[PDB]
Amino acid sequence: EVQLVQSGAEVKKPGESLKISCQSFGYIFIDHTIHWMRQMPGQGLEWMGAISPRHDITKYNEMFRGQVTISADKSSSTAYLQWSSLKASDTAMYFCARGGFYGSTIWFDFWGQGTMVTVSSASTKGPSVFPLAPSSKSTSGGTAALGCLVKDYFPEPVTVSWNSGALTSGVHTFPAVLQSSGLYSLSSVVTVPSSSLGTQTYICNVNHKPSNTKVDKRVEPKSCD
Amino acid sequence: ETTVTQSPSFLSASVGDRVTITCITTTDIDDDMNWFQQEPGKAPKLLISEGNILRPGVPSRFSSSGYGTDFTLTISKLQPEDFATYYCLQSDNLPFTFGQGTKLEIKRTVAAPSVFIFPPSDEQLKSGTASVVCLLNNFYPREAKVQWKVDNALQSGNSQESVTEQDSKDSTYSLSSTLTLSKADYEKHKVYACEVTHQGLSSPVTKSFNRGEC
Ligand SMILES: [Ca+2]
Ligand SMILES: [Ca+2]
Repeated sequence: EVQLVQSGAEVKKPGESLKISCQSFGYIFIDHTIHWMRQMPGQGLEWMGAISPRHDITKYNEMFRGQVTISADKSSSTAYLQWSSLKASDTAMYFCARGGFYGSTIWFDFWGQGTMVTVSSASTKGPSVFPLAPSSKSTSGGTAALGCLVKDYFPEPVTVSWNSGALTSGVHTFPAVLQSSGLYSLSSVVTVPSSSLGTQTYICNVNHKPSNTKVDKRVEPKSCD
Repeated sequence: ETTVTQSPSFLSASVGDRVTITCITTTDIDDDMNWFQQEPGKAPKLLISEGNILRPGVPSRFSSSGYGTDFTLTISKLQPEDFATYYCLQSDNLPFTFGQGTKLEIKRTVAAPSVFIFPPSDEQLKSGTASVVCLLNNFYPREAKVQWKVDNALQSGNSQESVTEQDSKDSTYSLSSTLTLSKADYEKHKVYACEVTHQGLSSPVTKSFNRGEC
């Protein structure tokens, strides 16, 4: 069975070089072409170029020529995509996809799983976790709202669970926002009953693997003058 | 390059509806038009090759049309699995160019947001930064405006927003807005308020608090 297996996620500082790979399983390498697609965060797909291993022919979209190099090792059926100096704007997901030769009829019937590339000034940093306490101005009707502010971390991702997985209904963990620092920041919230607040304990479990930071934070209510 | 203009950028429909996306090339591309579906966190999956060839396994409800410049995908009997993003791709000449995509949202009835404001925690204040947070919970449709106000002064450039994906169960959205100040500016001012406007509210709702009050 045909698989295109890509290399793992990358975090780099601007100006470093990077080479990501795509290994082809279950078909004869020289019989097809490998293509590279960029997909920047929250946007569409872009075709960067392609390599035909049978001929060593390499073709580029002109918007990428001279910023990246597509290559191949025939003996491992691997295609490469390479930058010599990264910019932060190269932050994106990169897919390889299989295609044909000039005049084929089927394109990108197979895709690798993608390689996320993050390019940034920032250095690895664990989050500070702050309570979003329930109160009276977080009391809808019989519905209260509480949560955790996971602030100032790098890179992505962090996970958040409530009551070591015991609490899952009403939970919203939002997309991180990148700060001018930055250093991402996100919040996880849950809606619970006003009455129970009271008698029930709420702790958020925050895991930032890149910095080997785990934190548990209790969210106790608050009293107003 | 052959430019491919896909439309609609976004689209709402109900399970069982019958939607159609269209892509227009700026150069002729005969029948060299392809269609992909992309679920989030996954790679694109091919649905239709050059000349409207349904790929082996693509369900009967998917279909394709066009020749020259104007091309259409058409999904009858929209099932739940089919809510995602769709892209078209011309394979007629280099560089390959994609449509900018179509995003498929479940249509449901209007729901007003539940709004909650959160003053900066005391732990955070002991480090010199204040983060005020405003939660808009479970609303539809997606459009919603947050206006932070500080002692009635409307704020700008002060905040960051983020929105969840559509909930699998209720098909609402939820929004978080964060107003970030230095601890110093925070203490300059008394009343901190979050003003939400949204089609499901006859008029804007405000949640407020007084610094110190709690
Ligand atoms: Ca053709
Ligand atoms: Ca052709």
